[PDB]
Amino acid sequence: YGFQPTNGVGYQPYRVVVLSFELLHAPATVCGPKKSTNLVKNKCVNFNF
Amino acid sequence: AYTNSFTRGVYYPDKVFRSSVLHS
Repeated sequence: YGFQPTNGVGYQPYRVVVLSFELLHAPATVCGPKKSTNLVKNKCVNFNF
Repeated sequence: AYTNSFTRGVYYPDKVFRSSVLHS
């Protein structure tokens, strides 16, 4: 590419980042923002592990 | 030389516990 500053859009350089989330078969890894914790048992509950 | 394995080279395909279950 011979990029030059006086190029019409669609010929100017764009930077690209491709994030690819993969899930092999480990025990866990990075995620979003943690919240709360605790741990209830013996009661119908709505859980996220 | 060459030799014959008999029943060798079986590994757990992954995590996940499991019991009596002829799993394929």
